[PDB]
Amino acid sequence: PFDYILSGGTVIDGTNAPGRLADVGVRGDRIAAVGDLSASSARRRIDVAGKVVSPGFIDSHTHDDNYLLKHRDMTPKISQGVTTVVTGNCGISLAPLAHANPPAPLDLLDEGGSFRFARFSDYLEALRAAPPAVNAACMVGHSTLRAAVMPDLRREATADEIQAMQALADDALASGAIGISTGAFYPPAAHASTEEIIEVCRPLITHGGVYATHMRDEGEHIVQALEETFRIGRELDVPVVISHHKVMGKLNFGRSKETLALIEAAMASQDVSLDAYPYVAGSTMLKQDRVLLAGRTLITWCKPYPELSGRDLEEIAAERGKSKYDVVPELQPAGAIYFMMDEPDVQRILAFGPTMIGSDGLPHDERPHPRLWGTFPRVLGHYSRDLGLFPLETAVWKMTGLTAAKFGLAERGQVQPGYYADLVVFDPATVADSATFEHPTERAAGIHSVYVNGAAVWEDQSFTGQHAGRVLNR
Ligand SMILES: [Zn+2]
Ligand SMILES: [Zn+2]
Ligand SMILES: [Zn+2]
Ligand SMILES: [Zn+2]
Ligand SMILES: [Zn+2]
Ligand SMILES: [Zn+2]
Ligand SMILES: [Zn+2]
Ligand SMILES: [Zn+2]
Ligand SMILES: [Zn+2]
Ligand SMILES: [Zn+2]
Ligand SMILES: [Zn+2]
Repeated sequence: PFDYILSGGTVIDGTNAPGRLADVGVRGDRIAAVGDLSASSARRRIDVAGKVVSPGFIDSHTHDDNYLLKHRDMTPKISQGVTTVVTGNCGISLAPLAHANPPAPLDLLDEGGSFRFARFSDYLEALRAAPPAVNAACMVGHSTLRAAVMPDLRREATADEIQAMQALADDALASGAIGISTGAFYPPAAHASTEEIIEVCRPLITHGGVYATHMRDEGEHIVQALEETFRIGRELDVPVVISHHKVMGKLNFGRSKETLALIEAAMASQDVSLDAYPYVAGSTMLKQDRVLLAGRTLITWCKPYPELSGRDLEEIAAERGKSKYDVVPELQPAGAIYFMMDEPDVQRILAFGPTMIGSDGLPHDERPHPRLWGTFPRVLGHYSRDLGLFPLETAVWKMTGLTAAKFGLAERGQVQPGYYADLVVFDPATVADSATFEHPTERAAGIHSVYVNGAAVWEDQSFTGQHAGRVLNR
């Protein structure tokens, strides 16, 4: 007999096909059958009439590396329907690195002495011993490797350092990491050459993972940054994933037409993927960057002046008698939200066929960007239902089947017999993001229940206590 059947709802199976009325039966951690299951014995037959049963949402872009250890409930994500998170993005991974003062933006994962894992395998073992509520597909970050190997980061790596980093990256992949990410836009890796990146990532073709990247520039020189990314993909001969695609800065508004055309052309000759979050503001370390600081900038957290969390940088700067750009150093380390994107570009990028959905939530932030709590329902409700940017089955595919395919997560992302029972039951008419910039932690509406490996993790708007997540391998 099945453990339970979710009966009477509409199944949107993750393959980009219109929903159809069908029951979903689960036995243990697997979807046992899909269709009219009235004749199948089940210990429970749960009525979900009026709801949609879809695969669990896969968060293609997270910084949940440490949150998975400190807050196993993973409420910001499971409350949105997320069942799997991809970690270690933008060259930022929690492991391998033993340092009590890692360089920004690595501090985005730190809760104080969190960087204690000398080997990537030790990190994966900690997750397996005390599993989080969601599955974790983990990448190792090139900036973390630089911090672990290089005494001085303000220069290109020597052959010896490249070899040491490559050795760590190879060990991580062998241990279960699903790829390697970079973020040369940031200080720890700004001096890294394309050659250094390519050689450190050679283990990918051997162990079979993806190369994920926060491109070197996402504004005026985004074309050069895209070309560097495509070149790396060709030299390594592995799939590349472009993180949080956007065009930033007033002088670049509208250029998503140009960037998407370049990505589409590249996809015709090499393996390219991309993800994006559904908002017009980004968030990361507070940084002296003329473009990031050009628009409205809010502080998410601040070490030297904790009381500044939630404040407007323009006001802080004015009252300190300095420009926004000049006041930054005295406030570091800190985090911020930057309003430097345009709605038309965000919509174009989201609608572009291949674009997968990633929240880019920064879970440790005192006053976070709302994407942490509202990304997936914002795509299903606001964009699909209310704006008609894409039909619901395509919105679902963009956070399930497409993502599982690009990251190589076998037997996940689709409501198919034999696949893992990572599922979401949501109300299509009411699903919606509730989090706003003013109240960034409000729980999404319309998310009835969430299952991970067959176990309910979210029910009655609360974590069930089921730590059902698993460390995944590509
Ligand atoms: Zn915490
Ligand atoms: Zn190896
Ligand atoms: Zn080389
Ligand atoms: Zn990034
Ligand atoms: Zn090839
Ligand atoms: Zn401006
Ligand atoms: Zn004031
Ligand atoms: Zn000056
Ligand atoms: Zn990110
Ligand atoms: Zn709306
Ligand atoms: Zn538990």
